[PDB]
Amino acid sequence: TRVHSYRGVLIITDELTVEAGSRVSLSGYVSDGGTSDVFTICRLLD
Amino acid sequence: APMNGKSNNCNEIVKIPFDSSCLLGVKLYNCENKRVNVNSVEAAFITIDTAF
Repeated sequence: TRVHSYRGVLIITDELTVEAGSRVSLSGYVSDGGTSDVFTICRLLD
Repeated sequence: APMNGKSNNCNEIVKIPFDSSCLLGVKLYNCENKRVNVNSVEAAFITIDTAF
């Protein structure tokens, strides 16, 4: 009788996954003119 | 407040009760005929004649 044993290595298996997300943000409004240069009263003529 | 210049007839007289506290509402119409936002303008001055 021997009963003699052996020894191995520590083998482990795992599944890893990292995830993320996305969101789009928008801000708009109906045009009521716009930032202009030389905002002055005018007198058009044809 | 048309920016292009407005029947001419005779302009009406705005009547504020003496005392009390009125809030003058000026609406900026862009110079075709459209409301415009209060943009560009960084200073606005009321200059009631020879008063203040």
